[PDB]
Amino acid sequence: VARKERGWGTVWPSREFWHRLRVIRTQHHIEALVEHRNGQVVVSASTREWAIKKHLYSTRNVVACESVGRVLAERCLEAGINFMVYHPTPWEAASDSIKRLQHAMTEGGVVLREPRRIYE
Amino acid sequence: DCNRALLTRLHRQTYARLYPVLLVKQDGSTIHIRYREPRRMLTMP
Amino acid sequence: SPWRLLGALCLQRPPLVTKPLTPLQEEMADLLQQIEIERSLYSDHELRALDEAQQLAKKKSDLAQDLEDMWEQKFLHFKLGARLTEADKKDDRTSLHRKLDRNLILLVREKLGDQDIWMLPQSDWQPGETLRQTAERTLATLSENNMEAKFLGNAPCGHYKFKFLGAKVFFFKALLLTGDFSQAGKKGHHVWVSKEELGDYLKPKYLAQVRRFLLDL
Amino acid sequence: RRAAPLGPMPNEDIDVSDLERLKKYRSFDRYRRRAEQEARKPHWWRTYREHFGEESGPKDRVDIGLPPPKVSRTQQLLERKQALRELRANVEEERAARLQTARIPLEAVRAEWERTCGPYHKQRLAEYCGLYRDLFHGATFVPRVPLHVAYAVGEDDLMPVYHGNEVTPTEAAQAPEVTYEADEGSLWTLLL
Amino acid sequence: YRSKPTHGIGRYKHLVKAQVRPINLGTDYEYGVLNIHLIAYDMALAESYAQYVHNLCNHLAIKVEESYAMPTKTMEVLQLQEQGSKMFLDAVLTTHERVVQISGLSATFAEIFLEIIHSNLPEGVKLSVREHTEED
Amino acid sequence: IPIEDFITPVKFLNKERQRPPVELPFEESERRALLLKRWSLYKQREHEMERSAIRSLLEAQEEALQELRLSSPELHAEATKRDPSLFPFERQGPDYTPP
RNA sequence: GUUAAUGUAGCUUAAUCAAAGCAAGGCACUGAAAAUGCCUAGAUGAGCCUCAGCUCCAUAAACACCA
Ligand SMILES: [Mg+2]
Repeated sequence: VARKERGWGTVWPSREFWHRLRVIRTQHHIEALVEHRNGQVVVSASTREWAIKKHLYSTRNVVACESVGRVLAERCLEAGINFMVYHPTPWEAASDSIKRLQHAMTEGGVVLREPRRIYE
Repeated sequence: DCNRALLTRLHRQTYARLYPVLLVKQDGSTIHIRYREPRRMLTMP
Repeated sequence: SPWRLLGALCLQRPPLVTKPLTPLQEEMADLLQQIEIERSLYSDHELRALDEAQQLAKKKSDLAQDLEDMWEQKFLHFKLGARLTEADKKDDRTSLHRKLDRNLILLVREKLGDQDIWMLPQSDWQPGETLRQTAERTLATLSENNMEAKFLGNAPCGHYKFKFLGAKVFFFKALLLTGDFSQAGKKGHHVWVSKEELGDYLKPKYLAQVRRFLLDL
Repeated sequence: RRAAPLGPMPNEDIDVSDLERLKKYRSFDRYRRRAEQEARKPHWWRTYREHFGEESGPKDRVDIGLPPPKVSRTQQLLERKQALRELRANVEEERAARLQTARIPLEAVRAEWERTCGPYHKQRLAEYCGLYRDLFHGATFVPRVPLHVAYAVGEDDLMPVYHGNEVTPTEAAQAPEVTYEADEGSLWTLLL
Repeated sequence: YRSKPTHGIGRYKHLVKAQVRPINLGTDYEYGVLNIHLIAYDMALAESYAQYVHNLCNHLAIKVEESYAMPTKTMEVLQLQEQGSKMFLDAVLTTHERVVQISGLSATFAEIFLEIIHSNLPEGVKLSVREHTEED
Repeated sequence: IPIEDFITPVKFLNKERQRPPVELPFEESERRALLLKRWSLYKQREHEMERSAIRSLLEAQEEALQELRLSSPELHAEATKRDPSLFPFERQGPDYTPP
């Protein structure tokens, strides 16, 4: 029932959402954050994190993206948030690492594409 | 430093078979030309 | 503060023949061969080899090899120039024909009145002259040889000062096209030398830093 | 009638003279990044953040905590360096990487997480849900000791309470199983 | 808004500009508009060295303006046959040309540059330095 | 008046059928990939010593030219200018067999 | 041998979750670059100590020196 932020729409990405998945790729590490429109990071998984870093190899690999996605799905269910929006770049949508990040996120039980507003 | 760019393949998408050829110009000098014909040597008069 | 004016020269011989390949470069050359021939489209030679190898089997029941063997014998009969004109001699540092693979540089032997000098060839320039002109002049005059050497810039390569007086040694780069050495048996000792050997024969700290602006290859 | 800028103007830094010798980001993405870093700084002009409620903005935090665990920096660093050398050494691992087949033992990562940075994540989730705002009113503590709560839905069924999760009142009809790790000189108080 | 302190915050167009002589001063001496002609018989080789040149320039901050291919010259080589006295036989070759244009230089950078270019010369590669005026 | 050779000739169209198979085991695949990574490390170190080399050369240029300016100003009047001798610089690459 | 400083990866982070970001490389893609995709290597100057201190080494900047 709450208010999303309709607007902008000169600029990008759409700021309309309660929660947004944000995937930053450094030349070294892959960092997946879940954000609130406040900018506040709610729940995240990074490869700089020792928990993930120590189990696996080559922090920048496709493997790492899949991993981080699975971890994040887990932590999201644990946080009580089942929905978020993901707005990738057209060329990021074609890339494998991200396709498999989304797959991990989906099998994890987290739906992208938030439910609509009520009496929007 | 002579071997810097020496190691390469032809990057065009659709191309014939290219085979190593030893080419002697009129020096006494020999060069390596990639040529479609398997012949191991050619020489210019 | 009197200033002693001395031009100087770094004389570069062109590496003639290419070097053999590092093990890694060789394995990589192999890989590039394989992968190049993997994406390759047919061959004319191979069209006429394969199509006829297949069609002759259909003319028996109901060329390429000639060319192959021809080129084999024409290649095998022919013989090539030696890659080593140095180590078959194995002696001469004073031969300009010594090393085909690397670039070579000129050194000279001088014993002066108060001094003992192993010398990267040096010039003496009068204040009215240009460092360039004195470089060229000293080159053609000292070695008693006819040298086509294409110089690069009007700017000098590297500089080293010995202050007793005060003095300057300005080294220039000259790229040797074709030298003609007159009196190949002359007494003045001219040593044509690689990087490692330039490291070896050089006593001074003025000539020790020449391998700093040298091309190591 | 001009006024005078208060403090720095944003692009006033880079030189307009000789634009060709300036490096550009030819990537859309690099730009996006630089822009999002610029959007997080405290500017002197009316901004989105200002009106839209950063929620007290800067706040000095009264901290009622358990004191942070004391661990040696250099020792830890060495140990991790070594572990990663070992893990990077194996050829098996590299095969698992190139061929896109690998898995992470999620239970062990949940373990390490609970041990290491977990407290901080749990903290900011609590801040998100405003636990601290309705409880201690100003105060943030870091949950140093992990708290494991569960409900019995049946004989074989166990419904865990993580931070923020949803649970049905049917499950919660009975008092939950509570677990945490402490030796005993200890005394504790639990509150729902 | 003109009256406000924040005026011209959105101002950009001076940052992006969207709308030949060598300078020889004898002390700061900039000799520009130079043409690098890389000519060789092998396609792959000439392309690889042209590539190396290009990348080298981009790393050295030396500004490259135009990098393009020159029309290939097709050679027909006529070899003498011994049996038939004046009889000719034939073999076909091709000459490939690539071009890299650099817009600026100094004395010291010329001296330095040429060293690296000719040191790294691959076998069967002919190098040329010239001036911007050429006719295609 | 531009005519490029980048175009694919007409001869090459229908003779395509000559090279259909390519297959590798675990061996050739893993070998080639490992070799490639190795090669990248190598090429990197190579570019590094290359750049460090030209940098040391340029530093010799700094010390040199600055020494000559500090001694005689007339000499960086002379030698800081670029000579007309550099216009048609031509150099031939090494060969396999000496003449 | 003397004074003002230092020794983080090529330049700049952090050193209470943590050695971070950017350059820079390879291969694939189109003619070259560029973008993009899949990949690659990396550091707290070295020796002990207390749980910042003592030296060494080396650079750098001067001076002295040496030729
Ligand atoms: Mg640490």
